[PDB]
Amino acid sequence: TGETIRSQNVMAAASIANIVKSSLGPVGLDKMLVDDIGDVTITNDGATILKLLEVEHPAAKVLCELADLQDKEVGDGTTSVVIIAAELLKNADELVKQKIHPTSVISGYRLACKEAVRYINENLIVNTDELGRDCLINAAKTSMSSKIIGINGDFFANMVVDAVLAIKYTDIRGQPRYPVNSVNILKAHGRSQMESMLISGYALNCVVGSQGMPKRIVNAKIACLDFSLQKTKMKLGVQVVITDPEKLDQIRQRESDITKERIQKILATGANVILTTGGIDDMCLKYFVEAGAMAVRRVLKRDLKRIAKASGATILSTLANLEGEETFEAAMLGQAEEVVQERICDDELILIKNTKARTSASIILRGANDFMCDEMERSLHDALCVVKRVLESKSVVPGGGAVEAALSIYLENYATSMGSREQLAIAEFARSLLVIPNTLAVNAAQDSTDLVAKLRAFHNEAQVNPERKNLKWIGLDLSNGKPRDNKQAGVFEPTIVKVKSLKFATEAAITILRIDDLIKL
Amino acid sequence: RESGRKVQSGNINAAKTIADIIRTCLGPKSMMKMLLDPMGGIVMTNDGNAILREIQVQHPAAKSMIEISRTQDEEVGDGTTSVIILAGEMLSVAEHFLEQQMHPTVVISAYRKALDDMISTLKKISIPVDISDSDMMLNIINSSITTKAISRWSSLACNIALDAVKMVQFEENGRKEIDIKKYARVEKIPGGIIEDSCVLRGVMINKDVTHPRMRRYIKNPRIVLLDSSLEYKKGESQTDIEITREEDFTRILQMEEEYIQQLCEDIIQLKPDVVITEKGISDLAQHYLMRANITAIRRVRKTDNNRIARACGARIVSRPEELREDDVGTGAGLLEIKKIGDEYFTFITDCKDPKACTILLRGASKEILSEVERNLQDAMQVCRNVLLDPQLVPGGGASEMAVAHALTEKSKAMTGVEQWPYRAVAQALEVIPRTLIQNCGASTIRLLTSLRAKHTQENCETWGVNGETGTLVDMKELGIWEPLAVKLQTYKTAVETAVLLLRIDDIVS
Repeated sequence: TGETIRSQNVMAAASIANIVKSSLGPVGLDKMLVDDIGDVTITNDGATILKLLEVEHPAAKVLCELADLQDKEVGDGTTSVVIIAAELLKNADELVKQKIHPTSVISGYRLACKEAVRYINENLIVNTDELGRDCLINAAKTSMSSKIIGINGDFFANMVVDAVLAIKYTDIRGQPRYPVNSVNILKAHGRSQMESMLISGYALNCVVGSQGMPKRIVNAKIACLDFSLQKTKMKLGVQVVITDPEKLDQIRQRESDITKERIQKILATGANVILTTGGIDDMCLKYFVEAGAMAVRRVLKRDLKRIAKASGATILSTLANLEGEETFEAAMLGQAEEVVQERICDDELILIKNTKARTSASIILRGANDFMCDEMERSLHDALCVVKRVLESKSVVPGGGAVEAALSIYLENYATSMGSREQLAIAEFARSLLVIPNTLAVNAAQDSTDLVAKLRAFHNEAQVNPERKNLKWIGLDLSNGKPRDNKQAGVFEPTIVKVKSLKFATEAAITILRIDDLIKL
Repeated sequence: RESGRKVQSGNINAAKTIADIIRTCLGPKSMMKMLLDPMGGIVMTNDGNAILREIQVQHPAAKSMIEISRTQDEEVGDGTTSVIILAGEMLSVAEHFLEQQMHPTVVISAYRKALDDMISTLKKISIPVDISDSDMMLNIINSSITTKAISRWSSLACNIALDAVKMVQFEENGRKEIDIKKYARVEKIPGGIIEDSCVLRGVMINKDVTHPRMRRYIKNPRIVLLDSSLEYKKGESQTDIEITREEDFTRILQMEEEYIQQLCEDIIQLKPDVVITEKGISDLAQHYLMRANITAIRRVRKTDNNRIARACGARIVSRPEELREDDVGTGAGLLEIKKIGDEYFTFITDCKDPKACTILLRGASKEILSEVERNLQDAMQVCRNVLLDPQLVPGGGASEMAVAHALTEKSKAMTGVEQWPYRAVAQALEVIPRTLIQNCGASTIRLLTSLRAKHTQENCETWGVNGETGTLVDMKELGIWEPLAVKLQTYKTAVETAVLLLRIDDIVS
């Protein structure tokens, strides 16, 4: 109890952080997670795992929520904030043991927590774009391997980089913003690995109309169908009379025929082109293309929902018109500026051109083999996700670890200004920062004592900027962990993450401290 | 809850003994470990996958070793022993040193470059095959069967493996990837002989269809696979109220008739006799077809129908309207109820696509057949592995001693701390040669140093020690061969496997 529990508190803070600072980030090492005593799972990034892991200390109890609290918020700081949750504890652990009362400087670390946000003001870059987070190439290239993406590791990036940043794309049913909604996009492995292209609007993942379908219908009024047209058995269809053994078979056949005119009515009513996430039977598809209607079926739900949110407003994904599209009541009108069905990647995809009412884009990545589709997969993800915090946060923190040394000395500057005890509250605070360079040096098999100290030598007075890194701070690496530049290597954050993880770790240390008595009734 | 170096130890620790005792069990020349149950149940096996089991397992990475083992047991099932050797080799050598040299990391990386050099050398060390010449394939199967020392029936099953699996091979992503196995259909049969079996076209339907009213033989009626929805509609298109009374029996059962026929006439539109009815099966459905004198085979699996989807090479049809040959029963095709033994077997042959056969197996009975089938199962897969990979390598130390030089040549040239894995990589090749030197029962250090020289000039391209020839030898003349991938497949695993436990410093519950 007392220290012994607050140590045990501090200990558990250190104890669990042991798992993550090895598991930390994509420098981390994957770790075996037993589910009960018997069922083991393996990742790095404790943020995932500690949620899945049973947290056996009240600290461990008080924490995983907070990382999840951070993790509910944003994936950044999650596996982190538990770090300085542990840091300042061990830091302040002896301070209280020294002369400090746990209340004394703990307000100061908040006052210290503000200096950083006082510094967050002066340190951000509101330009989130032209240099890019993990630069431009470095963003996607890092989440690329080098396979068939590698030669384009720089090239595919600034494509997908400048893609989701801003390109012509329908946001959710065309939201007037940067591509908040990601971007529809394709990795279609084939032809050259260099022929990967952004294309106008949406090259479908679809079953093209096989009935002799028109392979271009200009300015397509669209029915995007999440509804399959198919057929059902009508024991008696249109007419009655049997003048022929033909006429015996026409009745139950006429159910199929009323679609033709209704399609021809639909030719007149709700769509130039039918887009169906479901199947359009060639039987059904017959009723279309003979009217001269492009009718596309089994379209990718991703595509179509993005083509639905491309087309705009009315769509046949809404109401189900039956018997191969019962004639539209014109809640079904979609919008495509034009629709050309263009062979791309040695295959015809119908290429939706933007939208008649909206911009849209699929990018088609052309590799050889899925190994592009496997890599530009996550290359997109990062860049996409990068772009998305780039999208939302224009203000973004320049530098990964070069802030640490600044933020160290930045307060270590303001440290002495207090005098007395909370001069310490500004120090261990600024001390507890450098584990970020540590753990990144650690998990990169590097040593921040060379790296993080090299950090603190970079300054005129203080700032983290890609002005002059010889005389100032900017950026960071993972594989190394030394300051680098923003368009170069040197890392980033968006604007927001800190204050959360800041206040989180700020609050993380304090509260379990307050209790000295675990004991029982 | 487990930690770091101790994990790293327990990695090297467990993965050591994990990699080990079955190497005595390795080789056509082998040493079978005994396995005692706590009750006293005794076991004699060369199979690690088997050996993995009775042994009481605690170390969760050993469980994870069982994983990539089962994962490889899924892939080949052979070399699951051999895959965990090298990870045991890998994890043993570089790890502790290079983690006491402080990293999984350079260890992690260099196995990327451990991998490729051999992957390169593989395409150099493995030579292409005639999958066209099944004899060029047969010797492999002749080789594939005999490490566990089964020849007698397999010598035929060797050929029969070649036959179907090249046919049961039709598969394309457009890059034409062929994994296709489920096309190959095998038959438990009583009577005949292990030396009499065959591969019959389409997919022979053995397991769950003995059904005697399939008729027997279908000359060219169609077989009908129904994702219809043949279920009688008690109303016009729908199912009306049930029959609790006389009035519901007359009106409803009448409309139940039409929907069967109008679909079964759509079935008749493709003109079958045999209709194997899966979705929409109705007591009126077969009865109508039986009234149609269309044998309607019900109480049946769609797995059979998936076998039948590969028996006519067709699909199964949800379309009620206008049922087609190309819809179901693709191609002219056959269906025949055959008695091999006296068991009724539907044979649906002549898939619309060629490369259509499925393996008939006769033993003197099911069991001595199962002797064939189990070994044919190995025989048949090596095919689609040779059919997978049309390159193949002189085995043993030839396979082993080749890359280490280039690898050391790399390490020498690469001269980083990555060189140290390429040193740690170098001789890990030679452990099965040690086992081969176990297999011959000879002096390893010599034969190594001897085979080391055999790669100094010959470059051990075909030259390993083969414990079964006992000696450092050309493995081409000697004829030690496997399709390249299998080598890599064994080789690819252990890299990642080691690299896997190379990541773990933490077990946590």
